Amino acid sequence: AATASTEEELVNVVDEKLGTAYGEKIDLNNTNIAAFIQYRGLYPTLAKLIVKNAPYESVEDVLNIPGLTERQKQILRENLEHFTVTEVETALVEGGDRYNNGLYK
Amino acid sequence: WAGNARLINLSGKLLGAHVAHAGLIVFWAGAMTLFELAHFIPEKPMYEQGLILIPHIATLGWGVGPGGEVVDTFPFFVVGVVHLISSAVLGFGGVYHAIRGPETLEEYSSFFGYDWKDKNKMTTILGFHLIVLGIGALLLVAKAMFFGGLYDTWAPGGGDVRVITNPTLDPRVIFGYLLKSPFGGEGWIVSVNNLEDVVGGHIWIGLICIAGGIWHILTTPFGWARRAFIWSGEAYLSYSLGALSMMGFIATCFVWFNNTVYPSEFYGPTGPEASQAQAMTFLIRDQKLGANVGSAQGPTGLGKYLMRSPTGEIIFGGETMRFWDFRGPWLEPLRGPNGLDLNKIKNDIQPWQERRAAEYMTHAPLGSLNSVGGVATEINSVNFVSPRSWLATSHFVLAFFFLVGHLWHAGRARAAAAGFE
Amino acid sequence: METLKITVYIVVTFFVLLFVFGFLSGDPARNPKRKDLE
Amino acid sequence: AELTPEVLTVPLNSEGKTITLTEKQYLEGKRLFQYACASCHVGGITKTNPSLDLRTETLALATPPRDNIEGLVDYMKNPTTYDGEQEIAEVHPSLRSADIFPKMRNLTEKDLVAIAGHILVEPKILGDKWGGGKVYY
Amino acid sequence: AKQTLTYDDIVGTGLANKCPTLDDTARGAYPIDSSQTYRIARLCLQPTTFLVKEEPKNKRQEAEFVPTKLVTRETTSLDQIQGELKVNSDGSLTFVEEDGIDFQPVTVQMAGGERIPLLFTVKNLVASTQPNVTSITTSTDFKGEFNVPSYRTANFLDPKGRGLASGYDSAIALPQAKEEELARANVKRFSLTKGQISLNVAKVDGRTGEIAGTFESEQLSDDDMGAHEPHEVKIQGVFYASIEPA
Amino acid sequence: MWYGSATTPIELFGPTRYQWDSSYFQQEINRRVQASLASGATLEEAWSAIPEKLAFYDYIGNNPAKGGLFRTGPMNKGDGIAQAWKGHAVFRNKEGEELFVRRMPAFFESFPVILTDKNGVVKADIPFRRAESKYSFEQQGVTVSFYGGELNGQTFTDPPTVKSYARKAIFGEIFEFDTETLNSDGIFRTSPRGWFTFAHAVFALLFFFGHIWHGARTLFRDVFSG
Amino acid sequence: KLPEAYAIFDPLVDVLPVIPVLFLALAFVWQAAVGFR
Amino acid sequence: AIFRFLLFFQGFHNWTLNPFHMMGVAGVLGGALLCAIHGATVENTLFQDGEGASTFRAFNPTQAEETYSMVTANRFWSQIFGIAFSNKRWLHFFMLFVPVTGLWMSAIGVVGLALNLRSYDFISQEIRAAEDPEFETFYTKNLLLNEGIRAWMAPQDQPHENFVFPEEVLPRGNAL
Ligand code: CLA
Ligand code: CLA
Ligand code: CLA
Ligand code: CLA
Ligand code: CLA
Ligand code: CLA
Ligand code: CLA
Ligand code: CLA
Ligand SMILES: CC1=C(/C=C/C(C)=C/C=C/C(C)=C/C=C/C=C(C)/C=C/C=C(C)/C=C/C2=C(C)CCCC2(C)C)C(C)(C)CCC1
Repeated sequence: AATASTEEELVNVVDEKLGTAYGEKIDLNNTNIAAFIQYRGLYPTLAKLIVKNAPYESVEDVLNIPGLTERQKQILRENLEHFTVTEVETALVEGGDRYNNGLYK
Repeated sequence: WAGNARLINLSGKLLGAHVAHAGLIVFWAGAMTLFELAHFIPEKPMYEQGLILIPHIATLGWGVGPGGEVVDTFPFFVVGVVHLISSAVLGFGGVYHAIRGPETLEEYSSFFGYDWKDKNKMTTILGFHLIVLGIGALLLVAKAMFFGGLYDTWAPGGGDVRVITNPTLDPRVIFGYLLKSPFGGEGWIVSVNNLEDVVGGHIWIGLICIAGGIWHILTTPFGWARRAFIWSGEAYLSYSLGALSMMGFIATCFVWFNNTVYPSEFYGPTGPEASQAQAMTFLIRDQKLGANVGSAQGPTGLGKYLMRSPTGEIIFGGETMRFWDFRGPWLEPLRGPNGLDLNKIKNDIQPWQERRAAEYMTHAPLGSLNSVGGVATEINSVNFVSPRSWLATSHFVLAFFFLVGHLWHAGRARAAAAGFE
Repeated sequence: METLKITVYIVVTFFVLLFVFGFLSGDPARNPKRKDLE
Repeated sequence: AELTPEVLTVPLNSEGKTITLTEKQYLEGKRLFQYACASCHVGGITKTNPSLDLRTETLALATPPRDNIEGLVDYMKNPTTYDGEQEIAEVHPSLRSADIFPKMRNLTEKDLVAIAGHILVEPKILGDKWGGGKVYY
Repeated sequence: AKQTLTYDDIVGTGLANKCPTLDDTARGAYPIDSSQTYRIARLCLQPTTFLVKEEPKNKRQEAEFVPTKLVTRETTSLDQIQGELKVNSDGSLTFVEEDGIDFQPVTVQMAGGERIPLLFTVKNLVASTQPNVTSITTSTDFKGEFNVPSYRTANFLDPKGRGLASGYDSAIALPQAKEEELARANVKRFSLTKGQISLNVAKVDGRTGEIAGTFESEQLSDDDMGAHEPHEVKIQGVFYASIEPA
Repeated sequence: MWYGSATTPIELFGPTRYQWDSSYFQQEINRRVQASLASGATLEEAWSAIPEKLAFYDYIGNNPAKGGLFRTGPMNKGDGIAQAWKGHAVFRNKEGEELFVRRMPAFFESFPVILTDKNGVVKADIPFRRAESKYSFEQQGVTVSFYGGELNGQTFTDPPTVKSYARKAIFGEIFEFDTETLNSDGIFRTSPRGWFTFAHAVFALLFFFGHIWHGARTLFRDVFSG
Repeated sequence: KLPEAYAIFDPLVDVLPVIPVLFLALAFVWQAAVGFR
Repeated sequence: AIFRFLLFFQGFHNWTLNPFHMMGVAGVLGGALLCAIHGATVENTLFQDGEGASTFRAFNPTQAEETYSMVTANRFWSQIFGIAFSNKRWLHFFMLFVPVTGLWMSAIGVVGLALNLRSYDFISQEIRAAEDPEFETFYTKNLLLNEGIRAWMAPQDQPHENFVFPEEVLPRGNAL
């Protein structure tokens, strides 16, 4: 015997509902590092930094990270097009967002 | 076809047999050492092929440099040959003594070698063989202190052969190992950390053997000893039989959990080594991905990498939490008061450590009859089975059956004394 | 609880001395039905 | 349905020239892979670093490119992080790190080539499986 | 400094959990050299007791705090941190941490046997001291806030396997059943919360060992992402703190 | 009983497992739509045409499914009391392609909701590991639209709602049950056919001993006495 | 293979170590020739 | 091909929970328990001195009494185990009852599964299993393994339906 205000709030999975801004591009504030491997030379070092300087308000703001190299910027641009941003999701983040995600093997 | 039981009383033939099977034991020592240096390839993990004695020979630090396979090939050929010929030297003996003629009626002989039911002579024969172990034991001591060292896996750098000085000869320490809980990491004999304990622990045996060999030589058993034990020939087997069983177990378990004695470098990594090795391997991996190891929170709330032990220290989390008792040369330098130092971890971690983790973690003692390496589910393209699993496995088996033997022959000594014969 | 640990050990060893001293026993020793050798 | 030339007609360099291997070689590839790899690279999947495989597609996205032989050969001699900014010779097998990976000490140029060949022919045979272990996972 | 108490010694009776001591010398002395420079910190954290305040006879309650029995033994304690100490424009001291240790102790409440597991938090901490730098031990103060996540993570799979990021989405065993009441459990919810903690220094000393005092924090229990509402908690104990920059 | 004969009709004992594995119903049902549809009716109209009892025979809960021990085992303490419609749930995609859902084999106690294309392609699924998910329902946006018997001739969008049906789809036709009248637990039960069979086969098997015991005991009088 | 100059004998050395087992074998043949008692 | 049978059963039927297979499991293990005690008791209670040489390879027709004692066995058991119906004719028949009685059940149990009629569930538990997530028993832990058996093993094991199951979809514990 219930109502919609209660039910709807609960009838919500935080991860399920992100399935819209997510799946078409890489989310810049939360996704584990291993999502960076699907692009040319983006993994090792940039991945480390993009993850550590989060969160960002606009995909382009990556460019501002400090200590960067000239080329580094150059490559971000070409890929910038594959990124996206969305509000930080409490879940995905407070549990080693980088490696918690099943090491598929 | 109890053939070997018809021989019971004609000691003239047993000598022929005991010295015949005593010839096989040595034969195997050569046939295997030579078979090994045969298949054996230099610079490939001793244990990734399938060897067992050589590893023993390098244990005694007979031929090796800092944890380096072998610089000198030869040392093994000596062993392979010697024992293979000692097998003929005795094959001759066993055969002869078995076929040319019985014993006990040679007057000057019966004075040097007597028979059963004679406590004073059995005792005397016993002590004898005790004077021999007293020696062999002490020889091991010689080979570590004034001879071409022994292989210390501990401090520092690589622990090549090193000669010992003033072994732990404290009276207390030695038997303390005997008086300690055989549980959780602490097994009396297995707890042996420092190689120096091991040397000194041998000195005392010999003195104890010898001081005993002679003891029974001169003395016949007291009353209490006479009314507890029987004296049939079959019954002495029951004593000796069950003794060996315990030990089979002893060594087996001794095999799985290494003491410097069984340097994991030849034998391979310890069941726990692998797990603990897998934890450490990944701290680094993510540490390189800039992951903060102290604040990690695994789906359980226990932190993926670091948690505590009931007595409150830090230990790699994950099922490998049950092996925090594990200690080796690679994982130790990160050890300190209160457990693992979160500051040596992320700051002072040398590379050669990741290597060992990866190698061990990679060659998990896990294997099958098809020599398939790794989890029961892997593909047959990787061959391996940690020597330890081989020694532990086969040897367990014998320690068991053998016990079945303690029951069968000791229960039959109750049938001699009055039961069924 | 330390009081408990102690109590136990007494009990345990108690019944050990009864096993041990029950065998070494000069009195009962190894007495069978078919033959007594004393 | 037999092993064919096309099957072994693998890319040799970045531009567009190719070499067609032989029967003899192919087999030495396995034998070698199993010798100093499989243990860590079973069925073409990293055990130490599961998020990085040896599938063909993932190799092309490396830095420098690795969908061909010359690239792999370079890697086996000297290692390169997926991006090419770190020297991982003190961590990964390399003819330059023989002193630490004794299994490497014996190896020769001919063997690298073959090992490389094994890694590029496999996927045409196994398909998805060699990747993340399908049959295997 | 160096009198080595080996890990060999400690593994015996559990000392790790008890923070280091500061017995006689009571010299709250530590300079204004701060005004002169900066300082970092390494802090140990240990408790003496936990308190669950649960009681539901609504409208007739002032203070309902019951003591507690530790089911998770010698775990609590463990908190080995790093933190920076800053001076604000008004002469007070503020704290900011780096590693962020946290723990998971469970306690059995006498009254119902009802076991309660709390995630002991100190993560994201922020600290404060009253007025000035002229005194330290005399008048001891340090107070700030926590951030408290959830005992369980998105990956946690329950008895029928069904959570956030993994796990079924329903009660499989009963296909044609009513989804309403079960909703609660078939969907997991992640909670992040209020943290409150305070400090009191009872012994400051020398020039190397700097603080030690009375602990006191208040957090929330585990809710299991969608089960019974959390029972409130209050924790008290002792602590250790060292400092030195130049 | 189990296979069905002229003496084992339908409205008397229910359906057969052979009609479920055979998509025997789905077939007739289909032909009633391509036939009427081609005659100038709208999809909505055609479905609303096919008699419902026919669609009921299609719900999987009517195939002897599960139930070694389920005391009263009437079908109704399973689904509940059925009162519903011959609703066909049409799952289309964002481009309009008509998606087809895979059915649950009477062999499994639980099945993984999956949506296929008309060619056998995989379009939607309900991920277990949402992290590296690629075929989610939200990422591809599905939609359920009901052109069925009176009870439901409309359309739906929400991913939570849409999903529910996918699973209830897996059971074939979709129905609504008066669960509350018997406090149904929501677990499947078995028809009189399964019950009549399980009984009569065991008994028969059991009478084999009876045939062999009394037989031999008949021909060995003297042996019996010893 | 590291036997150097003896190279020649891998063979015999290889089938060598089994013999301890074949000892068990004769034992039964010994018995067969002696009618089993 | 038989082991695969076993497993198949465990996943879709949880045959181990069936009570019938349990009884079957009772007789088979009881058949072997009898086979040991009977065979060992005999052999060990054999008549003393029946052979001077003292080995035991003889008998004859007139050896009416046979080579061993029921009176001693009796007391042996009675004082060790506590029970011992001593009446040879019963001992042997009971040895027919245990094994055979068992397999009949087991066979019954299977006529049941033939009709996907199983003992694969505990309504009582399932119910409280869904309304509450902090409650788990071995009953449950097992039902989890099964689904794992079913998901991974049915697409290769049953080629005709042609199951296509996308990586994500498969049930899977963290890290493995
Ligand atoms: C300390 C060593 C030891 C010694 C010296 C003896 C000595 C004796 N035993 Mg005892 N025994 C022992 C250990 C020992 N046993 C153990 C550990 C057990 C428990 C298994 C037994 C169980 C036992 C039994 C059950 C019996 C004896 C009997 C006897 C007497 C036997 C004469 C005979 O007929 O042999 C004949 C022996 C054989 C035909 C050997 C069979 C060996 C197996 C089948 C070989 C397995 C090898 C396999 C093929 C290898 C595969 C390859 C591998 C690489 C994988 C003799 C006094 C007999 C007796 O009456 O005692 C007075 C008797 O019945 N023993
Ligand atoms: C562990 C090994 C073993 C050993 C050492 C023995 C030993 C013995 N057995 Mg037993 N036996 C065994 C296993 C063993 N058996 C098993 C497993 C069974 C069950 C199949 C039996 C069944 C059995 C029976 C049934 C009988 C014996 C008997 C005997 C005794 C025979 C003495 C003799 O002169 O024979 C005659 C000797 C020969 C035919 C010669 C064999 C020659 C060997 C193979 C030569 C090897 C070459 C040599 C090393 C070359 C050296 C050259 C130099 C330059 C180096 C002897 C003590 C007999 C007995 O009554 O004893 C009291 C008897 O009847 N045994
Ligand atoms: C006098 C005391 C005595 C001693 C010292 C031994 C010693 C030994 N016995 Mg023996 N035994 C004795 C009395 C003794 N026994 C008696 C009274 C009996 C009853 C008859 C037995 C019955 C017996 C049996 C049934 C068996 C043994 C076995 C063994 C050997 C076991 C392995 C070992 O411990 O190796 C440790 C090794 C050593 C101590 C090395 C000794 C070699 C050195 C280098 C001396 C070489 C000297 C040589 C003679 C020089 C002369 C040269 C010439 C040109 C002039 C060991 C050599 C077992 C065996 O395997 O047989 C060989 C066995 O099965 N013994
Ligand atoms: C387990 C360890 C072991 C043990 C405890 C023994 C123990 C023994 N060995 Mg054995 N042995 C072993 C291993 C072992 N051996 C091995 C491995 C081998 C092979 C290398 C041998 C080879 C061996 C040989 C070759 C001999 C022994 C002998 C002996 C006995 C010597 C005692 C003595 O005082 O001799 C001192 C020697 C004497 C008193 C010799 C007297 C000479 C006789 C009486 C001459 C008869 C000739 C006469 C002229 C004939 C007239 C006939 C007419 C028709 C014309 C002793 C029982 C000896 C033995 O049994 O003979 C007595 C012996 O000859 N052993
Ligand atoms: C007194 C007991 C004793 C013990 C505990 C050890 C222990 C050890 N030895 Mg030593 N050894 C001993 C006696 C002992 N040895 C003697 C007498 C000798 C001379 C024969 C040697 C010669 C020796 C060598 C040559 C070597 C070793 C090595 C080793 C290590 C081997 C790893 C292993 O597998 O061990 C196996 C351990 C056991 C089977 C333990 C048995 C436990 C006790 C003693 C059994 C008690 C029961 C017994 C029935 C008591 C009868 C008493 C009576 C009153 C009833 C290990 C630390 C190796 C090493 O590398 O070390 C430097 C090595 O190369 N040992
Ligand atoms: C080869 C092994 C060995 C064997 C078989 C025997 C056998 C015997 N000894 Mg001897 N003994 C030995 C070695 C051996 N001893 C040594 C090396 C010494 C020197 C310390 C002695 C000193 C000795 C004395 C002083 C006496 C005996 C006595 C006896 C008899 C005792 C009766 C009995 O068992 O009562 C029951 C037995 C017990 C209550 C003891 C159970 C002990 C367990 C199984 C072993 C514990 C071993 C130890 C912890 C392991 C070492 C570990 C290492 C790492 C340090 C018996 C015939 C007595 C005798 O003959 O009287 C005249 C006697 O008074 N022995
Ligand atoms: C190589 C050295 C070594 C050896 C020889 C052993 C040996 C043994 N281990 Mg230990 N272990 C070791 C290392 C070793 N371990 C290490 C390094 C670890 C670290 C993880 C462990 C961890 C471990 C665990 C976790 C356990 C064992 C157990 C056992 C025993 C199993 C057999 C049994 O059931 O006995 C039954 C007992 C006997 C045969 C008694 C022999 C003593 C005398 C002769 C009889 C006394 C009689 C009287 C009735 C009993 C009093 C006993 C007393 C405890 C009350 C066996 C004695 C098991 C056990 O039962 O614990 C003791 C067990 O659960 N071990
Ligand atoms: C031909 C036989 C037969 C058959 C096929 C049915 C069939 C049915 N009955 Mg009817 N019933 C029968 C005889 C039969 N009944 C008889 C004789 C009576 C007494 C008058 C009843 C009384 C009855 C009632 C009161 C009800 C039914 C109901 C039902 C339906 C129940 C569905 C169900 O879940 O059953 C469940 C089946 C079981 C629980 C059987 C489990 C198997 C047994 C108990 C195992 C025994 C163990 C083993 C033998 C012992 C160990 C052996 C030893 C040697 C080791 C079903 C259509 C219900 C209904 O009408 O639905 C609305 C209902 O309420 N029946
Ligand atoms: C069964 C039986 C028995 C037994 C037997 C025995 C115990 C035997 C033994 C035997 C033996 C114990 C033997 C040994 C042998 C040896 C040999 C035969 C050797 C050889 C060698 C050689 C030839 C050499 C080598 C080499 C070298 C050194 C160097 C390099 C090269 C080469 C490789 C050439 C009896 C009689 C009791 C009775 C009946 C039955």
